[PDB]
Amino acid sequence: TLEILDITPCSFGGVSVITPGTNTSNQVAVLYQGVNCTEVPVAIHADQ
Amino acid sequence: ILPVSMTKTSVDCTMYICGDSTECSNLLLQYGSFCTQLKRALTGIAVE
Repeated sequence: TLEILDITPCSFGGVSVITPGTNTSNQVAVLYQGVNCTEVPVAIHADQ
Repeated sequence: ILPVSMTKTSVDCTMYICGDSTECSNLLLQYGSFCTQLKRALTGIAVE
């Protein structure tokens, strides 16, 4: 059926993780490079 | 006039050579840590 659909990529292989040292603590903070905070669920397909 | 720094560049080896192909990634990890070495080398340049 003739239907134009947009293809938003859902494969973001670049993730930077901030850790204070496993010895110090387990808590970690994640940084995504050059992405909005709304497209993060779509980019990494957090549903799956 | 004296240059002081370059432009930091980071590359995802899996995404660069194996685009949107999981089967390609299945063959890339067979090659070994060749991709990791290139990524680590650019990290030293970036932090420098």
